[PDB]
Amino acid sequence: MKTILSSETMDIPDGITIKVKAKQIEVEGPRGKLTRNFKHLNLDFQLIKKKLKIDAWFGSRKTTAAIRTALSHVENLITGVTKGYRYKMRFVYAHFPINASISGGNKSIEIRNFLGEKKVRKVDMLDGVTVVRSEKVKDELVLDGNDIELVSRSAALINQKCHVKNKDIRKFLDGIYVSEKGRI
Amino acid sequence: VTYKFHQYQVVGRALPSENDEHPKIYRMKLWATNEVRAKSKFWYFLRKLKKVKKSNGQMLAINEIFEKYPTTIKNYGIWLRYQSRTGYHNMYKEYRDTTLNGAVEQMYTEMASRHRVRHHCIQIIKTATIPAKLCKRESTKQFHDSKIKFPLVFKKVRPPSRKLKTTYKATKPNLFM
Amino acid sequence: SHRKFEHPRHGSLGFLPRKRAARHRGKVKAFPKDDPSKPCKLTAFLGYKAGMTHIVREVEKPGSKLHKKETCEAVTIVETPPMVIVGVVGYVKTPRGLRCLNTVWAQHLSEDIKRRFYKNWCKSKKKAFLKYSKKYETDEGKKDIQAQLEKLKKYACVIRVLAHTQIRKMKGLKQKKAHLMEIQVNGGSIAQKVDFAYGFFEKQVPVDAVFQKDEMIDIIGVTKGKGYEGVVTRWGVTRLPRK
Amino acid sequence: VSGSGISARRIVVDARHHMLGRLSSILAKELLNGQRVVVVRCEEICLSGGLVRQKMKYLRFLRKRMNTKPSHGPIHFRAPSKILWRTIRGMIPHKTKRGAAALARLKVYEGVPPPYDKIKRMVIPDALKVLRLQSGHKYCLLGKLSSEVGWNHYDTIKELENKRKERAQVAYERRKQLAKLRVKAEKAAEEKLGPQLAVIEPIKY
Amino acid sequence: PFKRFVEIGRVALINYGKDYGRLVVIVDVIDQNRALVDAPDMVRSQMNFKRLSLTDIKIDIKRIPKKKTLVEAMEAADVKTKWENSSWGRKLIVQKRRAALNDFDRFKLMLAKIKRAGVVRQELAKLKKIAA
Amino acid sequence: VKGRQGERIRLYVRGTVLGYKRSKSNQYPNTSLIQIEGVNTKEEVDWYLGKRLGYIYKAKTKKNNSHYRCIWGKVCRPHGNSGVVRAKFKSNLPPKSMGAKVRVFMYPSNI
RNA sequence: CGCAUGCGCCCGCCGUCCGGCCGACCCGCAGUAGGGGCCGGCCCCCAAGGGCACGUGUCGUUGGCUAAGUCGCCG
RNA sequence: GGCUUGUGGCAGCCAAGCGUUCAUAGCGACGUUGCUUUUUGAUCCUUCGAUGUCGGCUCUUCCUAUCAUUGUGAAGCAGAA
RNA sequence: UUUUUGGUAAGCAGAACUGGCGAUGCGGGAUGAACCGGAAGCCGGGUUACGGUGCCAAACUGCGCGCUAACCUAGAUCCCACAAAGGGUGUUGGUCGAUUAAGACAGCAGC
Ligand SMILES: [K+]
Ligand SMILES: [K+]
Ligand SMILES: [K+]
Ligand SMILES: [K+]
Ligand SMILES: [K+]
Ligand SMILES: [K+]
Ligand SMILES: [K+]
Ligand SMILES: [Mg+2]
Ligand SMILES: [Mg+2]
Ligand SMILES: [Mg+2]
Ligand SMILES: [Mg+2]
Ligand SMILES: [Mg+2]
Ligand SMILES: [Mg+2]
Ligand SMILES: [Mg+2]
Ligand SMILES: [Mg+2]
Ligand SMILES: [Mg+2]
Ligand SMILES: [Mg+2]
Ligand SMILES: [Mg+2]
Ligand SMILES: [Mg+2]
Ligand SMILES: [Mg+2]
Ligand SMILES: [Mg+2]
Ligand SMILES: [Mg+2]
Ligand SMILES: [Mg+2]
Repeated sequence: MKTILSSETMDIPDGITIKVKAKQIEVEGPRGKLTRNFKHLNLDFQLIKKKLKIDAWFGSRKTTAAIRTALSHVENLITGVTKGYRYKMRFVYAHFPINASISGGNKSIEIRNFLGEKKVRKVDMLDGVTVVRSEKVKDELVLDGNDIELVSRSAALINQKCHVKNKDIRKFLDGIYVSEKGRI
Repeated sequence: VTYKFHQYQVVGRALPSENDEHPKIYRMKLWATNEVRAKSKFWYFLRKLKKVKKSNGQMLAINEIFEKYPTTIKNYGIWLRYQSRTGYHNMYKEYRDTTLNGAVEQMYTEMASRHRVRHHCIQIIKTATIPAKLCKRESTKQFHDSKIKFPLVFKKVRPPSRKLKTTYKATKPNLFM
Repeated sequence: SHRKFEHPRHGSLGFLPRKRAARHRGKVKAFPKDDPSKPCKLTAFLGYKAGMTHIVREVEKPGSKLHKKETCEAVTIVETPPMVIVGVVGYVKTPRGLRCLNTVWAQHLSEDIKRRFYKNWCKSKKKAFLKYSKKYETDEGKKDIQAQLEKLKKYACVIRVLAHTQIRKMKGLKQKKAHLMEIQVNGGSIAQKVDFAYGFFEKQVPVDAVFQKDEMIDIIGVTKGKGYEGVVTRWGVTRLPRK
Repeated sequence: VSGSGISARRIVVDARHHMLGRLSSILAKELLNGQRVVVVRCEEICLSGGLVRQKMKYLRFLRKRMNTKPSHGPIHFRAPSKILWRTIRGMIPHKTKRGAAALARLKVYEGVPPPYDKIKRMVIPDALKVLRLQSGHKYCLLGKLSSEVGWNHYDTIKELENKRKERAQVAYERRKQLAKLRVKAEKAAEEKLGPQLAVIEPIKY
Repeated sequence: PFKRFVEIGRVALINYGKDYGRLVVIVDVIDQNRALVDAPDMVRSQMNFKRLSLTDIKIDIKRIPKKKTLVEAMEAADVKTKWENSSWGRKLIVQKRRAALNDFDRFKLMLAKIKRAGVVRQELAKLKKIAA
Repeated sequence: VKGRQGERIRLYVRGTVLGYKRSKSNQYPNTSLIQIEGVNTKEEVDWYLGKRLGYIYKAKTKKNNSHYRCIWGKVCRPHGNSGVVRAKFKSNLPPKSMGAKVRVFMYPSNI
């Protein structure tokens, strides 16, 4: 059962310069510029004027599922260049304090003393992502950037770098976890 | 012009006997590829539904039924019974076609595709021309639009005839919707 | 059925076939990766194995049993007189690997290197590179030589120098036919490599310009020959019972 | 597939975005009919099913080896040109003289080496991806597959192709300008040619 | 943004079969694969989209109109004149004309082309020496 | 202008010798399959039916002061749906002629 | 890349003589849910299904002249 | 060696019950579906103008239904095991 | 093939009717005594059977509809060279019932 036409629309803010050509969307705002390649989607992107219209013709239920995904990605780009994204992480430990060392212009972090281990864990932030230790809150990291995927993925790298092993993780709750998914 | 399946009215009765000099006359509307196969399927049902075998029966009339308006589009509903690999089932199907012959051809093709049901495992219970407002299947409803509009997403690239076919060409096909 | 007991196989299948090498001089199968940011420098050198002896030194290995103790360790003496650069060769990076583009030789070649080009040097007329050496004597010929060098600077991606040993200086070897090999030049741009190579034409490069003290090096050569040999000695399979 | 049947001294085929198997079968028939074929840009051939499936298939191929003497085959070529060559060999009776001669009329190259960089290159519609593969279905390039199975020249071909394309763009501009200079010439010649243009008018597109 | 759509009134070219080269009007749509087409010189019938090439011409008609209504709508929009005057429609006409040339006509065309080429080449040479 | 030296008029079309009439397991050399350049359908083959065919090849020795030899044939019937034809020659063509070219003349003429 | 045989060998010519062609003309790249050309509007595409070429003479008659143009050969 | 797989070996499904509580952490009664040819039988197709008939020694290669080693999920996994 | 006894079963053993092989090539089933077609003097032409028409390899990458996407070697033709119970919010059809513009469902808000 292929529906003849499935379409969804979104409103482009007033202070955003959106450029679309051959499923190559470029969004420019006060914070910077973001671009995503949507050539892998068999959809029809159109700017009508400002609004963005995405249509799928004679697409199966799987094909039409990408319509909302495309709009959400475009919406994230608009929010990235307007408000930005801010992910907050909290150190969790029972006995050994977790020591963090920001270096390289807030583009890198080193974790020491995780569960008393002498190994040093080094994580490099992705492009456009900066990590800063919060001062208002105790043992809190703040990651900021424009691309949600890069900021969120940077937080995931830190979280997975500090997994406890050979222990009951239910009791050994040590680690660095994302506590807030917000925007600047 | 040419149809795979033809609709026939077959009329028959049991042979007259001393007890019944005027036995009941039975009629059926059957689908078959030609008259000979229509008659054979008529006796199949009379044998199993009225207990009248061809050996003790009489064929009276056979006439082919043609679509009245073969130039307009109608919605056709088909009630059928079919045999799967594990039993028997009933289903209702809808089709859009200019003639009921085409709609029946689509039904057999669909049953073969979606259910692997061969022709001889299908019995047509009822057929009817459904008005647009009484259709049930969404595959038929979506084309009930006065402003029907869509592009040709998939095109078949080919020369008008094989006379203009060449193995090699200087440039790739130029396609746009 | 499965073998009764398990032991590792005898010998390595990574050194097959166990044939006589098709060469006497050790071939460099791979040169060090080139770092353009570093100065032009040679990557290989030829030497001759003189013999072995032992030395005593005081070890400085914190945490070791030998820390501040003396250890006796065997060493090998390799006599490495300076090599003479006699040419330059450039390679172009192609989809079929490196291809030799051109070879430019020096004007003057020693008798020792010229012997490498003959099977019977004394009986020959010794015509090698005589006509080639003449084009260094004319202005038009000199321009052609310089044009060939500029061609390497433009297309070559890998530059190697042709260098030979001064085998006459080691009378114990009893050999006058010198050994020639291509030594890759690493560091700098392609133009610097060509200028580096051409500047050494007919000059000597000491071993100290290539290696230094306390660094790790790789030694390439052909092992001692031993002729036809049985499986026990050749592969290390255990002997069968006496009976 | 009966064959093109055209009379040509040589046919140069650009294999970019051609399905490997369908291109192979057509070329195999052309070679068997006595046609000499040159295939360029074999690294851009497309294989349906995606990289993961095609990579797994090649790894199964790498398993096959004569246990007692691996040098006795099968030989597992890694370069795109050789993979295409071996694919065609499977569609030819290569163990007969007729088949061997047919294979000897085939040449395969990665990229577009000279002199074929200045020779017209044709395509084969029956093997084109745009006509044979539905948009959205998985496929991989033969060059990408070759790189992951031990072909280390992918970058070299990529740089040489970029250099060739830029030179071709410069040549294209020269012809583009020469065409603009020729439309003026015909307009000037229009006055001289009055009767001639009348005859050609019904035939001109 | 697509340029051509399947809709009531769209003029289509039959690109395959016996009816190749003829123009038809889509008067109704059966399903995704089939449409109801009608032309002044043919009976209304269904055909697959695989045999149709949509054009830029689109007349204003209602669904399944009468033949008289269809004919006047096409004449009001000059469907035939627009198609034949267009580059796409002229290509089909020229192909038929070239195939219909007899031996003598081909000889005349050869002379005209040869003379045309000779004069054009001379003009180019002047545009080379002068406008180098 | 080209300055070419060769035949000044061509009154024939080239045809490729594809093989013999055959099955998956048997071969019939008395009939040959010829592909005529430009003929892509069985209907187009009707024009060439009965047309004379010439298989010209070179021998090592000279006969009548020439190394050329000619075996004559003609188009008998179409083969398949894609314009291939069946041809008969005064003698069965040798397998060496597979992939070679033959001249398809325009005579005998019915037009 | 070096050196290459004096009654030999290698080249540039001229003849002698020997073992599949017939216009065998043609370099844009890229995309295909698009790409260009012109002034958001209007056009082009929708197969080289094109274009180019004395393409015209017994593989081509004799004797001249020959503007430019095209083509081959040659430093 | 081949067919077969009763027997031998290995695996799954249902969930009565066990598991302090708690069908399914770990187990699976009563039943039921399979796989394997490293057991033994059944058969007698090949070999009786002969295929050298136990085991060990030696040596290579292969399988996975994984004993240890690398990376992980689960627990009636605090740690250790 | 079918009926049929012993046996867990067997390319096992034993009967019933007919055909086949053995004694027989030939086309198809890649390959095969028995399966499908079909039985034959030596030849030319025509047409078929079974089986086929992307290449190997004679005949369509023919004209149509749908289904499938296999990160297990997806699957690919009587005999025939295997696969089961049991499962999947993979996807596609169908059957029965329930709810919904008097406002359902999700989320949000204070029934
Ligand atoms: K053993
Ligand atoms: K040893
Ligand atoms: K021993
Ligand atoms: K001429
Ligand atoms: K068993
Ligand atoms: K025996
Ligand atoms: K299902
Ligand atoms: Mg533990
Ligand atoms: Mg190596
Ligand atoms: Mg010795
Ligand atoms: Mg064929
Ligand atoms: Mg049990
Ligand atoms: Mg014996
Ligand atoms: Mg013996
Ligand atoms: Mg023996
Ligand atoms: Mg396992
Ligand atoms: Mg415990
Ligand atoms: Mg017996
Ligand atoms: Mg007997
Ligand atoms: Mg078989
Ligand atoms: Mg016959
Ligand atoms: Mg097909
Ligand atoms: Mg099941």
